Amino acid sequence: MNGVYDVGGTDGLGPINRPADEPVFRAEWEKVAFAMFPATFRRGLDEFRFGIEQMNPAEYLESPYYWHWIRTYIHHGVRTGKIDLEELERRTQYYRENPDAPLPEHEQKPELIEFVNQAVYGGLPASREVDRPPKFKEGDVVRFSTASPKGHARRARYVRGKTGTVVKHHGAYIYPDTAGNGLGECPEHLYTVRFTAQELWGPEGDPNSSVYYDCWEPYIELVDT
Amino acid sequence: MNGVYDVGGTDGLGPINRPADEPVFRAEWEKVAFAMFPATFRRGLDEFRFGIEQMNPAEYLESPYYWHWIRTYIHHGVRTGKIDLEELERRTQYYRENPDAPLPEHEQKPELIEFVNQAVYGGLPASREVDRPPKFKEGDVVRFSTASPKGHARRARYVRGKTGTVVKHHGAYIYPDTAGNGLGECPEHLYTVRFTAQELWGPEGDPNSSVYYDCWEPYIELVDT
Amino acid sequence: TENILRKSDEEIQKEITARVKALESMLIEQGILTTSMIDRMAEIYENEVGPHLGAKVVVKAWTDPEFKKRLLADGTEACKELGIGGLQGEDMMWVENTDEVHHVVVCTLCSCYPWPVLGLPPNWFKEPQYRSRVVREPRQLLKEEFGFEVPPSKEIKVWDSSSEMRFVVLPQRPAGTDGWSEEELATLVTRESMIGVEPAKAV
Amino acid sequence: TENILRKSDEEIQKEITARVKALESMLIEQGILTTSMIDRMAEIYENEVGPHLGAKVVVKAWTDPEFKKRLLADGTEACKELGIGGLQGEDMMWVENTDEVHHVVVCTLCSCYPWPVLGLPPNWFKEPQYRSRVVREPRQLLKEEFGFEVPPSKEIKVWDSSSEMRFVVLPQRPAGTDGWSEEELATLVTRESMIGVEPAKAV
Ligand SMILES: [Co+2]
Ligand SMILES: [Co+2]
Repeated sequence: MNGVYDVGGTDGLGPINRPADEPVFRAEWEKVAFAMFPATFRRGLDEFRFGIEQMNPAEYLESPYYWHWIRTYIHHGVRTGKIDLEELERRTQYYRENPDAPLPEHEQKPELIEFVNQAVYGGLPASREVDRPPKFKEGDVVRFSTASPKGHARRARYVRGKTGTVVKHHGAYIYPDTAGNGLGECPEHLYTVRFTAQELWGPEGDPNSSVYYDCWEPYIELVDT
Repeated sequence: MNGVYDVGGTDGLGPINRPADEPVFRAEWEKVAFAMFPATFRRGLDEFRFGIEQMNPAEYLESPYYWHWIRTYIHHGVRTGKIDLEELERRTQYYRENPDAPLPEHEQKPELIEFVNQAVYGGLPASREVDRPPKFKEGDVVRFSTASPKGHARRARYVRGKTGTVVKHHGAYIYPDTAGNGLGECPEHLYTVRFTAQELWGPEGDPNSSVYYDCWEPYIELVDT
Repeated sequence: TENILRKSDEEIQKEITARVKALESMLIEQGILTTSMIDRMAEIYENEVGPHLGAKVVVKAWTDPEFKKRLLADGTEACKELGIGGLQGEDMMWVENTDEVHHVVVCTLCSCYPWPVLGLPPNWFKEPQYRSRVVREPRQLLKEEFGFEVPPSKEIKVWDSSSEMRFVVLPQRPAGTDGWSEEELATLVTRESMIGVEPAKAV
Repeated sequence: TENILRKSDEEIQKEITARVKALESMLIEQGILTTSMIDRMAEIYENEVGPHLGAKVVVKAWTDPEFKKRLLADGTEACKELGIGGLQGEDMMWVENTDEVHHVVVCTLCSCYPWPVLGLPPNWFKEPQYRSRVVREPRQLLKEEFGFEVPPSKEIKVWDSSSEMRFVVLPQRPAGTDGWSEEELATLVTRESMIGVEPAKAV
């Protein structure tokens, strides 16, 4: 989708706000939002992204980062009917008014801990084996598609229709244009492509700079080997 | 500039909010903001646009429209030093606390009324005569530049690098890439160009639709006459 | 749309009002704004200039084929024949709805609108929802927001005013109005029919 | 940046806290969240996984040329030789700062970061200011925000992680550190030096 979230090359967002140091978690609520990433895929990572991309943009641009995770979880909850939105509003107000009230009693679950340690140190690899060989190879000159899907994809507006040089083939991976739209993994070959600053921005680009952007095979077509 | 204000083709901004009827001015403050357009060019219209484009985007996307005009006026005021920003903050708080307090005593000015009636019914034409003839003509097939100036321009991201057909030559007009950046009128020939939906959006575009977008001569280069 | 970071409308209105009165008090002391100049501007676009003016142009082109041809050749000159013109309509190009072609108008970069024939634009026209979607999903936008089904064979032309040229839609004359008076036909021309988001009124 | 529509930070924090506790209470009743699962996750990236891990990889590649070659051939496999890997670093490609080339890393679409070597990213990395500007004005961004002058002849390569492949910068070894111990050299490797927004510490 052509969301404002796709901010690469956007002008006028202002200076960077960088404190000299900060903690990993700035508030206890951020730990709760974080723990919801692993609780989500236990919908995959791609669908998790798509729900952030459909946020209110003004909300997206200025909220604390982990609020994006709360939004994407509620987005999928109400859609799959697993989160009743009206109960959630009542609970919000309840905790607005009684912020120190306890959480609901629950059993701790050992398997959720083993899952956590497993995902963290073992990983959740997105690489997949496919039946077709790669179409492209190092040094091929390719053109990034000007398509503009309405659902989830990884086609930053600032590379669409630009021409780059294939730099590395990585194997095949989960394809976002199907995965993040609930249409399955449909694995595709993955490539790093190099775009000069001047191809990307015109004369306004730095004369000695390039951007490397990962492209899935359907994203690119041959111009020259 | 690549501002979020350039919203053509952006996804996910939500349904249109349209009341069945509304007044021209929803609050007395909107009349004051409006009257500031004619008080501004008495900096031109192009510079007036550029200052809105540099707003905070989250503020831009959700504020009442005429707040954009207040912002662009303050932007130019502080830059030209004509608005002391600290006095303005003090006055804001003063009127926060005493909202019914009078305005400063002033003389009414007859010439400001004659200026107003003149601009409204006589217009403020942007057409200019230039020395060079037009480069392009109806039916020429042209390609919109992929340049991306950091200052003001009229290069909506969704047409950059697209190919269209010149539809009408209008004569020459004030050129925004100089005017809105304080670099003068530097008049340029103006053309309406036609882009198919499919050239603009790919397969996601309506199969029977086209977009007409006005291009100044430096924006386009020949592909085919 | 819900934004948990956003103040209440009332709080936003109260803050804007104070900031505007403050700026106004400074411009007045500079001598570039006066209360009388403000009231004159407000008066003009509240009572004088408005879409009733564009309706006159439409009914004339409907009932006068030579005028219609001049309207479509050069919109500024033809509207001038009716003493209609000026600010933000110095360059006007009118475009004709047919059985084969439907026109809709937008300013994706800001809010450009033909003030001398339409007056100031409604707020939905200047806001990002309409501006962002109409160049990309014109057919559905017209169905969903305006109840206007444009058959998929009919071509939708979207005019984005990126220059001072202003685009105005000449809507098709409704069926069942043969020989009606100019004042009668005017009751059918809406602001929306000249933006292209609706047809002229039926019956 | 100033936004007159925006609530106070305190009001934003209070509203988020209530919405989060509310959602949490519902997920707990569904059985998919527990307080112990939350604390384990927080514990891991507060104390276990962090940029100290990436510093070990850097000092090994600095002091072991065969390892460096494997690091640059396949980052996941080489970091595994040090028992370092896992979530959000399943595919790691490390890239080498030279006298001719400087590397900087970004996720313009969201916030992708190599968690197993760096931990969770600082907030400026996940925010729109850095993400929007670094692919377009890398040289000035580095000067203005980080005090880092990269000479205009040196090429700046910006790596945008649009896939699950994660890019990690191998910073140049500082001059004046010949024969230093691995623990000594580690004090020079910063989180910022492996993002590419700063060099490793001097002296
Ligand atoms: Co406009
Ligand atoms: Co990311």
